[PDB]
Amino acid sequence: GSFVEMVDNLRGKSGQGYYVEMTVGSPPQTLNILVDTGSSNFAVGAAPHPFLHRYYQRQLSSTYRDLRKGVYVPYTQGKWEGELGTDLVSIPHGPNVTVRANIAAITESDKFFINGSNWEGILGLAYAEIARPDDSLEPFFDSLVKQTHVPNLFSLQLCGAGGSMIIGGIDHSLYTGSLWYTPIRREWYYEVIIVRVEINGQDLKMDCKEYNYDKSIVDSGTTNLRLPKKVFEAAVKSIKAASSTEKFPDGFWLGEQLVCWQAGTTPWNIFPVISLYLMGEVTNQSFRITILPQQYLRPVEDVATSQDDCYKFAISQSSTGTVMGAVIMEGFYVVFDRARKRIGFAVSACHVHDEFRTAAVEGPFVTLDMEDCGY
Ligand SMILES: C[C@]1(c2cccc(-c3cccnc3)c2)NC(N)=C(c2ccccc2)N1
Repeated sequence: GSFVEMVDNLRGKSGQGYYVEMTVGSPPQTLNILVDTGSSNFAVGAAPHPFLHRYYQRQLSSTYRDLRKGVYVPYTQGKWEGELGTDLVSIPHGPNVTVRANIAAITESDKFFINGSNWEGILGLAYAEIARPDDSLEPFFDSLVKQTHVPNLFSLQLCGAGGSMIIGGIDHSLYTGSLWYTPIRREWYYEVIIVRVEINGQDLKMDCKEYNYDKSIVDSGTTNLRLPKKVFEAAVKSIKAASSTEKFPDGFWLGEQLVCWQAGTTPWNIFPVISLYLMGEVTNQSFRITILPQQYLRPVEDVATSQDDCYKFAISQSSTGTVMGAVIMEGFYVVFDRARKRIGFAVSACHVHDEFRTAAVEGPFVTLDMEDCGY
């Protein structure tokens, strides 16, 4: 099971995340699992629920071992309660291996499972520092590297309208041009540093620590580009100014309401490009990733609205720092090089573009009067 067989192993409908097929237990029970770089638990629905098509049945697995420890994970609004154990885990369209890993068997949940997402669990790919109940609960990826010869690296190619998760290597057929690396600041979330933000090449002209208040992360489990209050307001002001030929409700800018245009007439040209400059591997060198409106204006698939093309503004205000979500990752080949504590970005085969503009990864960029951009 090489990278060739790993290509196109991801699915997922707009705004509901990307999932990979996995097996838990012996005989293997097949489930769809959300690929999440923003969390560190492997947590699977293990009891019936209105939104679950299937769930993990521990009584049917002869390899299951109960850890006699509970886990309670509350979020902003949603939450899940579970029971810890271990069992045999495999990724049928990933590395040709089966490992023993920690599993949080979800017995109760509230606003966690999404109606029609098609996933029954979450694969948290981030570090042990943020694992629940504590850092002593070894994440799946750490177990995989420990128990197999798989190199300490994975890559994500998320595509808009599926994609690929490549474990253990870089698949050179999934990207064009250069791979540019940003250092992983701290191993907890995939924490990175944004050194500059431009909107249609116009610098937001803020102290770069503002872009990373209190952290900046690469999160496949978050849909939007989430921005700290001060940065979000200036980005919205710039986007509204550039798109002034059309006026949208306040609701649109709050990411709550749809903006629709008759099929094939979306005025892409009126919306600006967002450039996120990421800290390079060498002092005061950086590179940028360019985000087109085809990424930040997320299409909302609905048969009832299908005579038009409708979208949600996929940029939102955050109080927990910058979040480079799925809309940001889409179109790029993102390398999570845990072995070298770095994240690589390159233009992917499924990048967004039109006749005038294209998603890009460019560098190097030099700054001479640069402070440290982190908090
Ligand atoms: C656990 C979950 C999560 C749990 C359940 C569903 C999702 C989800 C929802 C919509 C699309 N994709 C994934 C995410 N995964 C991630 N990354 C977050 C998170 C959100 C904001 C900041 C930091 C972390 N929440």
